[PDB]
Amino acid sequence: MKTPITEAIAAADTQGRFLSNTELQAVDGRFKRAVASMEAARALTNNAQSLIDGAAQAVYQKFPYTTTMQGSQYASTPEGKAKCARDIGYYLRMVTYCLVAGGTGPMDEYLIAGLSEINSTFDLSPSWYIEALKYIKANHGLTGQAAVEANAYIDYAINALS
Amino acid sequence: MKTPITEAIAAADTQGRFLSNTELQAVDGRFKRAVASMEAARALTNNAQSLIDGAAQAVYQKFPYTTTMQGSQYASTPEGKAKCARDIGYYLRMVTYCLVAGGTGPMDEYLIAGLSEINSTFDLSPSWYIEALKYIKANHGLTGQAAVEANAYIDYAINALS
Amino acid sequence: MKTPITEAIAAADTQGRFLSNTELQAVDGRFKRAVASMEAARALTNNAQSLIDGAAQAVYQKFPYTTTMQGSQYASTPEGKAKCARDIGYYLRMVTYCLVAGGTGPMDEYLIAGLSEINSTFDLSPSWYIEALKYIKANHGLTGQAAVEANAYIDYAINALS
Amino acid sequence: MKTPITEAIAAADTQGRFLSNTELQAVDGRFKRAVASMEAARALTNNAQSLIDGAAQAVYQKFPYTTTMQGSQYASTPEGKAKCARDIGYYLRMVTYCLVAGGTGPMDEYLIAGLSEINSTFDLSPSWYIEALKYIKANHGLTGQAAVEANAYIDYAINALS
Amino acid sequence: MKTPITEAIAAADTQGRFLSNTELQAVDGRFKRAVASMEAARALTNNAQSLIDGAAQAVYQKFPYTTTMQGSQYASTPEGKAKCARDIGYYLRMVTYCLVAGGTGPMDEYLIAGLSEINSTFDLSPSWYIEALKYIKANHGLTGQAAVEANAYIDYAINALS
Amino acid sequence: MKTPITEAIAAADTQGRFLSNTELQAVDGRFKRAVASMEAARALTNNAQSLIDGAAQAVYQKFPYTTTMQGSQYASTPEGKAKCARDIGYYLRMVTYCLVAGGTGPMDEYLIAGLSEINSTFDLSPSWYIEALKYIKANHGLTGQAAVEANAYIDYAINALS
Amino acid sequence: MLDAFAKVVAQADARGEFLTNAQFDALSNLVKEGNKRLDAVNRITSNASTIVANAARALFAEQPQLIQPGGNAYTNRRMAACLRDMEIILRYVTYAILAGDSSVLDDRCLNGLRETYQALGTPGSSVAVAIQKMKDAAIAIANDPNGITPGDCSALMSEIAGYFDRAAAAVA
Amino acid sequence: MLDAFAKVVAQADARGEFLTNAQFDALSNLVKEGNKRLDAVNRITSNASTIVANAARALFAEQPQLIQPGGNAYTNRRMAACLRDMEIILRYVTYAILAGDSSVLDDRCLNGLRETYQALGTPGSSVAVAIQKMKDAAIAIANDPNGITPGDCSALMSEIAGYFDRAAAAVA
Amino acid sequence: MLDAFAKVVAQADARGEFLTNAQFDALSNLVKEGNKRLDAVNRITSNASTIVANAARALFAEQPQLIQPGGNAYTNRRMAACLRDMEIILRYVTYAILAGDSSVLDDRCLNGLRETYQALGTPGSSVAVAIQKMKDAAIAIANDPNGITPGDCSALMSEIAGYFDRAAAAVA
Amino acid sequence: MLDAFAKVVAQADARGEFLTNAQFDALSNLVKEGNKRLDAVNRITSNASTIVANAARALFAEQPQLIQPGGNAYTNRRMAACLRDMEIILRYVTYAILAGDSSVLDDRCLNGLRETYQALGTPGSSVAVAIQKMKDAAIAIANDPNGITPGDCSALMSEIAGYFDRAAAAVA
Amino acid sequence: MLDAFAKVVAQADARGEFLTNAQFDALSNLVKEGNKRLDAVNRITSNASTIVANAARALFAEQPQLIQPGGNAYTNRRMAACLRDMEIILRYVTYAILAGDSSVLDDRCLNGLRETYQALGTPGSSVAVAIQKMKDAAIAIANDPNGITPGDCSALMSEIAGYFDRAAAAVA
Amino acid sequence: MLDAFAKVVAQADARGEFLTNAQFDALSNLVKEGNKRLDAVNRITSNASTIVANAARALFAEQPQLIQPGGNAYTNRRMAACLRDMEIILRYVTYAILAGDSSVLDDRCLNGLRETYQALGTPGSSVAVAIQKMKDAAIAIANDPNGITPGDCSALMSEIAGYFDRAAAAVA
Ligand SMILES: *[C@@H](C)[C@H]1/C(=C/c2[nH]c(/C=C3N=C(/C=C4\NC(=O)C(CC)=C4C)C(C)=C\3CCC(=O)O)c(CCC(=O)O)c2C)NC(=O)[C@@H]1C
Repeated sequence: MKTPITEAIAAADTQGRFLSNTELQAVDGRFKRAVASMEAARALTNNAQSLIDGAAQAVYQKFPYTTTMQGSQYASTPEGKAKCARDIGYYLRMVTYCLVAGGTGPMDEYLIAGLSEINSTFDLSPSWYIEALKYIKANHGLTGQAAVEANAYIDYAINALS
Repeated sequence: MKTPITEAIAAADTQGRFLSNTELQAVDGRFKRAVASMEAARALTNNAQSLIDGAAQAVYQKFPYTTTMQGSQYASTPEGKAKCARDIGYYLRMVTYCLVAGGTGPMDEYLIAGLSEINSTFDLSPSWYIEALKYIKANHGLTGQAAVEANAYIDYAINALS
Repeated sequence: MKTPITEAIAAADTQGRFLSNTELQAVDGRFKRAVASMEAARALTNNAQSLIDGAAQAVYQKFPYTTTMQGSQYASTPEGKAKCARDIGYYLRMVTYCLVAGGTGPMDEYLIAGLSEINSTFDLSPSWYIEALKYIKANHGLTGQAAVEANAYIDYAINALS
Repeated sequence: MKTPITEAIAAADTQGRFLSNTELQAVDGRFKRAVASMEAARALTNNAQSLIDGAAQAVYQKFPYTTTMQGSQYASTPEGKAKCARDIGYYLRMVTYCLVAGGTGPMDEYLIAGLSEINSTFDLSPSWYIEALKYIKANHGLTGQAAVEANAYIDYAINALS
Repeated sequence: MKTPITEAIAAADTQGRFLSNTELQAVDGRFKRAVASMEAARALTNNAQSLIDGAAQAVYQKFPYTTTMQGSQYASTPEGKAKCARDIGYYLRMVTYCLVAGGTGPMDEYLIAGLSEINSTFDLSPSWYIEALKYIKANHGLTGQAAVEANAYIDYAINALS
Repeated sequence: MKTPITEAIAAADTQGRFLSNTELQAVDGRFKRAVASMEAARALTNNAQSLIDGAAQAVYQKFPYTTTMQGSQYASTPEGKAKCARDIGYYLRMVTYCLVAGGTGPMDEYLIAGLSEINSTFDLSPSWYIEALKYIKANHGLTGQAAVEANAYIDYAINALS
Repeated sequence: MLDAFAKVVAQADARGEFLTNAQFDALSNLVKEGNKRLDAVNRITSNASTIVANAARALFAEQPQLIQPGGNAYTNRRMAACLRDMEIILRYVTYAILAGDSSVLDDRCLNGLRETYQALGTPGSSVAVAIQKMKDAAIAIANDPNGITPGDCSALMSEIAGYFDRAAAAVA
Repeated sequence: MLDAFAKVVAQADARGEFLTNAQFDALSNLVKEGNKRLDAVNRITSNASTIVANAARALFAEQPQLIQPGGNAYTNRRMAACLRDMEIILRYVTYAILAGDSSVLDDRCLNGLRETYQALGTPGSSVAVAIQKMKDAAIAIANDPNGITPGDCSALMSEIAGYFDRAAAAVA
Repeated sequence: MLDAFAKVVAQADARGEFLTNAQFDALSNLVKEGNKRLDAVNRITSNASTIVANAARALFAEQPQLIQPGGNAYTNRRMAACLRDMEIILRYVTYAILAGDSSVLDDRCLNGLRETYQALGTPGSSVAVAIQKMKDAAIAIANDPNGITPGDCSALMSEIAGYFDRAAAAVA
Repeated sequence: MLDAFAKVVAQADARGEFLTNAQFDALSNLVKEGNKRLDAVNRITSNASTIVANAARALFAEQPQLIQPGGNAYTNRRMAACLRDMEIILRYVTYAILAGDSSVLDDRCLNGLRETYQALGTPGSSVAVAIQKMKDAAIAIANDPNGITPGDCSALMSEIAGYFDRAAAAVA
Repeated sequence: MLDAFAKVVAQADARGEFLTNAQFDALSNLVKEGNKRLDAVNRITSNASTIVANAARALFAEQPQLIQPGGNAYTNRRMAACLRDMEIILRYVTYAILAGDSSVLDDRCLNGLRETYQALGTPGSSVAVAIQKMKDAAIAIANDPNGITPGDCSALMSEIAGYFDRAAAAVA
Repeated sequence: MLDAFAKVVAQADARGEFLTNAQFDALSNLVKEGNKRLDAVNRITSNASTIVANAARALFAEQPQLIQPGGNAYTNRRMAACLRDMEIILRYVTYAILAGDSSVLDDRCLNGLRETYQALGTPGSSVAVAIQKMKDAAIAIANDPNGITPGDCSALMSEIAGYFDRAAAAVA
């Protein structure tokens, strides 16, 4: 899983080398940034339900047809509303994992690998998820470098859907 | 040349990826550590002549035969004394470059690649250079994290000779 | 470009072999099927405008938001309506080319390669194009083996979008 | 084994693709040609003994030394006459198999692979077998496209011996 | 070209090594054997015409059909007799070259590479050339280690035709 | 293990070929040279103790610090004197093995592979061993081609240390 | 790989025999039935995406444990691998239909697949359910009486079901 | 690689156009003439070994310098390479006949061949003679009136000659 | 590849010299400005998809010949290649921003690119337009005063513009 | 490969759960202790050559059978391989220290190593002795109170010893 | 691979010993007998094609089941593989003769061959018959008293027979 | 690669000729001189390390610009490459001595080397100086009258000097 620490180790290992100061600096950078990352991860977790609930409604407001159009890919049934809330919760959970791990690895492995195939197969629109992520970014309530951390991983997900 | 910044870029590039937060943290770690690294590099540079002169004499004291034994590989002539002082100055200069660059790249490229071949071809003993480096480590006058930085690269050179 | 004839040649060539009876039979099959394929290609061409016009309206009827939602990816402006009619005409033109060539090569090279990237980049929904293709299949007016030919390539495009 | 059907499948499979119309046409060509191929295969089988017997004598007439020269590679003993009749029957049997299978695969796998090595090792002259095949072509009694089918595979064998 | 000297060099070179005693011994073996090899090469050259003339007649005696059968691959015309005498002279010349060079390289490069293809394409029987070579072996008039040398390369050619 | 015989076999085998005269000559060269090689090997063995004892003292005379300097890599203790005598005996034993085998294989496999790593790791100077080998070369008492054989392998070892 | 014709040839060659009249007749009959076989392959292939997606959706509705966090089809990478396997198995089944012989399916798809799933922890029993769902949908599509010259494809549908059942038995 | 149908499609796509009635008619006519094209390919291929060997023997009889010691086709390795080139060129010409388009011949065989022969010292003029000999023999075989339903193949023979002449011009 | 620090080291090594006080000061100043550089890279990268897509849409609106049938960005394969090139160039520009040196951009992206486009027939002048559009958008995003500690990034924006202009000059 | 943070994330994902406050606290505490971990890695790595060489010399003094002719570390090739293994094991142990998790050591170094030594005839018991010697030296170096800000690294040293013991148990 | 000299060296190195006078004498005697060994290799190799072909013809005459349709040497591909194996085994036996040691034969030819034949269905017992036939012919050729300086090669012929018997035992 | 014998054979084959008595005599004379050639190769090779190192030390003493910072042999990587080139050139010269023909040296070492040095910026004139120094030392060693059966090696030394001069001319 890609984190600053596993990337540092993997670099040394690919070169058949002991860790050098070059790599220890990278890990120190991660340890220092973790103060902001952990603040963001705790806040997003503490407010996860309101963020998920608000984000789903932002999608339905942007794309009203998702609430009315017939088909199991839409949120026009209780089952589809529950799938959508589940998925949005998955995205938010992955953001918190990236913050905890200090890199994109969790989202890369558990969500982005295969993402295009799943959205095409099940007829899920990437724009729906982009709107949910934009809502989370706008409304997470963070400031300072905690906001910078959260937004980096939210924008990473938006880029992956674009 | 290996620095924390070029390693971060090379990782992203090998993966065909834009830089992510994973890599920006590594560079921030380098920028923060550079305060100590630059203090060490300036001090070693300011005192370079006394360190080189003292280090050469430490070698001659540890290995007195290098001052008397006949042969161009030894420091028993003016020319050989000058070669040895030159080489010790090369090592110290490379340490300062590693400190400036934040990693081992300068020493790797300009000194360590081919080192074993040169020492074998010209009959130069690695132990001579190890003793010079030990003297520099003992006597550079640094404290705190500046000392940690200098000693990391001095010990890296000693490991390369071992 | 993939046709039954170029595939037969490419098979012989990969094996370093002259064409054998094995390959000449494949080409005869293509020449015989071309009677039905050419009937389909001529009919789809002769009725191309009404098929394109009807197919675009089928999309707008299935997905009414595409006529009203703000954004250049939608058909809510004259420019967007023209892009959509253009694209549907591209699909139909590619179907006729596959029929003329006796295989999927034209659609593979000119439309399917890069399709997923384009639809994701420009936020175009695959379902829109699937609906247009379903309309063409339902309403091309062909019967017999000409219909079988047309529908094979229309369904190939639908599969590529799924 | 190479037939039009296994070649069509192998093409799709090498490309990681479902079969397309491109490949189904090739198989239809094989199914249509099979009418002529099966007529040829049945006729050659029904008259196999007279064709083999006549072909062996054609060889002995073209190359009289094969009936008199001392050596186990020649047909100057009962055992050698039986080997030669056996071999000619093998060739004719392989022709019928190619006709049944719709391609060269049976002859390729059971006879042509290793053919040059066997003829060199056992001192068997390719010209002997060419003459037998020419006799079969001249005297199989087929007309129309059945003759075209038989002669394609007979001439394929002659080419393999040349 | 394969000789004991070029093989010794090629071995050292493949290993990135200077020549060692291991290789110099191989060359000394070649220089010592060259006494016998050169005796054989001179004798075969001095008697080349009678050996070629006698060898061609040995072939015609073993295979009388080659003197009477119609076809340009046979020696039943003046042109075909001249081709056959030419070819037998080629074989004998190659034997002398192998003796001069101390190895099979000349025959490998100028005659054996492509041999099977030529004999099959032009309908030339390997047995014809084997008989010519057997005649040369039986009648070259050499004794002792000169005979051993000549026969090694003659038998090498026979093996290549078998 | 590299000898003239295993190199001849390995050449044939890499080419998928039976041994040819090209290779048998190389082995004859080895068998003839073995007369001188075995004379050298027996003489070096018979006088091994005096050669080892004299060679160690030659090293101590050339490099007096090895008898006095503190450290387990030096011969300034009984244990270090015994290690040095052991090592010199290893070199001489390997020379005799090369002579017996007719090539460098024994020394390559048992001593030279890993040599640079061992001397660097344990801080053993290549010059020490070069001096021992020079003493053996000067004082083995051989003449003629036996001396040429011994000196070839002694000089091979010196080159490996240079 | 063998097709139905190569299979008969291979059996005859091992006996050193020309074909009998009955064997010729059997292969001529396969040719005479060939249009139906082409229709079945065309129809199944032309609906491959919905056959796969509908069967997958139904599997996960009946077996929600597969998609719960920790389940074998949870995460998009595992979901994509599962859908891919369904497409692969359907693809090789259609190859067997075209060939009239299971060898391509056995050799290039089914052999070793049970052991693959065991090493990964993938529930082969659940794969067999997905295969059976694809079978039922593919046969309903191939044997749809609308839009085709009327005739009896029952023998062919039994053959098709056999290939699907063979794949399901190989993974379960 | 293009065949005659793909060539028309490619030209139309670059213009963004559906085909015209005249273009449809021209491609339908190629299909209607297809049996003759298959016969020509079958006949030439079925006689490939003698087309090559007869042309080679005639070349060396007319140009004995090629086979004298030191000549470009002297030694069995060079003779075999020369025969191989003749087979290769004939093979790619037959591919062009089947395709009704020279692209496969141009792209996979003729492009760069002149420069290859110049680097090797092979006389391209002599290769062109061999190609012309194969052309004459191949056309006589393909257009033999015996043993085939009578009809006019003159247009096709002109097309075939064009492919051979194209190859000869590319090496000379 | 060099970063700004390695560049100074490399120049000093070629002279055999320790660094001067002025050189140390210049590198210390780069470190002190490092937060701004990280912000610029983060901001541009975090908006990469819209920077590319908006610039592409604008290029094709101004230069409709590129997307007309026969144009260099017509067909989805060519459109995808064009978008990919835009992403690649933006990616290497951001690497140069992080490094404070253009070497990675020159060595791994720009060197030979003009010749590539000439061999393909791609209009390098039009690529330069796309690059300039990405430049303007990237600088507006990187230098947005909202949501960041106020300070002067003008020197850094001039450096960023230089990298984009370097890429545009290399293709035009 | 996992680090200590990825390990917690992976466990949470398999449950589909956000982290708890206690889990956040535990990871924050690892970060707060991070300087000590960096010191330990720096100190061990900076002394790697002597840790290896001293441990090797001591092993061969206690176990002279390994270096007698016929012994597993006799000949320079086998001695070099033995020293290399010691360096490799130390290297992967230091990776585990940096990561705060043994996965890299288990996956890239220890898994299958026992079987490797059994196939070669290398005495794994003797390798374990060498590992234990490196452990004692590495901990004495990492935990040296001189030249470092005073504080308690006892928990970290216990973790470090655990990684060495894990490697020794895997080979013995 | 070892030859007879390297074998003695390897045994001595494992003991850390110089050679004894008896060991030197034994190797000197091998050298003194070397001409006979070269003659045997030359004679066998120079007749390799007939040794193989005669042994093969005799095997198939005694064991006609191998060449009947369905038998392991039926079809030209299997016949060619069988002849190739005979040539390979003879080749490696001659290498062992030149080396005076079986290691090359054991390592590069015989090890694993029994299992290969079992996986294929090849009757190893029949291979052993072919090997024994080659043995008898090769020894009769190598030990032919005509055309060679008279002397006693009986020890060498026993050694040669041993290598053939070793190969036959390894496959049977 | 050719040796002196293969060169004569190749010239004769291009003429289709058996060798003349004079050509046989010339090759017999090369064999009769062979011991001297073996001595020269043995002597040069046995002193290769000092030939290279002494020539290198002398070059750098005469041309200190090569080792000053910025010079082509400054840094250990460039010094090692320079020493390697000297060893390579000496190695291929010794191969030419053994072969009695320069083809191996020309084909595997000298062809293209001038262009290599020009692309790198390596001063070929300085390489030629190093080669000339190795020449003088190698000839003095090969032609040392001590410790060898007395005789005249002057022709051979002229041949050896020619190979060195050929290498020097190829780089300068
Ligand atoms: C021009 C770019 C605009 C601008 C920049 C600006 N930024 C800061 C201060 C900070 N920026 C960061 C950002 C990061 N640190 C990291 O480690 C990473 C990678 C994960 C990033 C993205 C940080 C931590 C700071 C310090 C804390 C803070 O938020 O202030 C400044 C202040 C001066 C300085 O250099 O620190 C400035 C000026 N401000 C503008 O107005 C420009 C539009």
